[PDB]
Amino acid sequence: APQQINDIVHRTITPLIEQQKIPGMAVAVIYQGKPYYFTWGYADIAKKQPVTQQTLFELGSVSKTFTGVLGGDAIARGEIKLSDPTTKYWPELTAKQWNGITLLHLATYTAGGLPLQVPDEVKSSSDLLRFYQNWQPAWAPGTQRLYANSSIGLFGALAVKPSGLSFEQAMQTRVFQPLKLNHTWINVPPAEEKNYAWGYREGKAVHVSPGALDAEAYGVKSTIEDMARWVQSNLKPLDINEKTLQQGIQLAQSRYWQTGDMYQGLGWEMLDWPVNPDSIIALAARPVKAITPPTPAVRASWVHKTGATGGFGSYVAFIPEKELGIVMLANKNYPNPARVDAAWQILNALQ
Repeated sequence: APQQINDIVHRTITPLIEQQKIPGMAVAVIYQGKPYYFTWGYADIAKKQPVTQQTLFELGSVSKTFTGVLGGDAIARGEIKLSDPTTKYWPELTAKQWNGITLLHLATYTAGGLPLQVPDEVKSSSDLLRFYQNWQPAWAPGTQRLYANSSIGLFGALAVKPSGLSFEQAMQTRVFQPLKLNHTWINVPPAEEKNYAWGYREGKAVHVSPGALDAEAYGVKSTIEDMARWVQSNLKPLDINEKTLQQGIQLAQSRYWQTGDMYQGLGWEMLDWPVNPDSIIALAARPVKAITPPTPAVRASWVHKTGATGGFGSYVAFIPEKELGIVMLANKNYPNPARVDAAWQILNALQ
């Protein structure tokens, strides 16, 4: 890499790894559109396997960016509309609280307090229906944001219904394959296990457990190379040949709601750039202001998403107007502020 990139990345990341006791980490910097890769430490401590550019990490909630884009693609295809009632795609959802809750609300965590987690006890399709039928909103739709797997997770599941495909099949065919993300998986195949890092939680090697709506909310695994390509694709959607996918990416970066300095997209979250680094809790309820109509993707944005599983911590941030971005994948779930601080140090130095 150019020495400037080499130096700021190493001088930022090495101390981070030391301070947070991160076993293994991969970083990609996208600079003037080109990717530069860095790796440290161990994918598997016990087996002494190093992190490489082919190592798979659990993205955790960074998966929601894929879900948002897949949903965007389904909108572009005319298969769904964000203004559609949820009940249009799940008629069995007959309980009265669902009147007025749209796909937009599900996608953007504004349905009225859907909970962060789908309970472990919810497994079958019948269990899932029961759960949503019994849920009692605390708030009217479109008034408060509460970040929630059960919200965007349901959005993802419903968004693919008209397609006839499973969520996984839709994601593969419509998102992963066209973008050549050939080492990105909802379910890691046996052939790829050699490259699947272990996560570390309290010193124990762990992988994400199966759960309802896992694929949709937190279940993607990917390499640093594929994630760099994901950032490139989101930085420059116009280079994407597939029309509805190009559109879907644009829709996911539209600004639907504002809370403080942040704007909610589909999966992605955005702030105006330049962004006060200080501007970038188990449950955090915030009133939202509707952006009527949503602002199309603003190039002068800090666009980002954090993600965690029990054993992994991921972060992606990019600035379209600067053709600049970063992916940080680690096999420990370390504090979000440390992720953002490191990303900002690096991108600020390069912009």
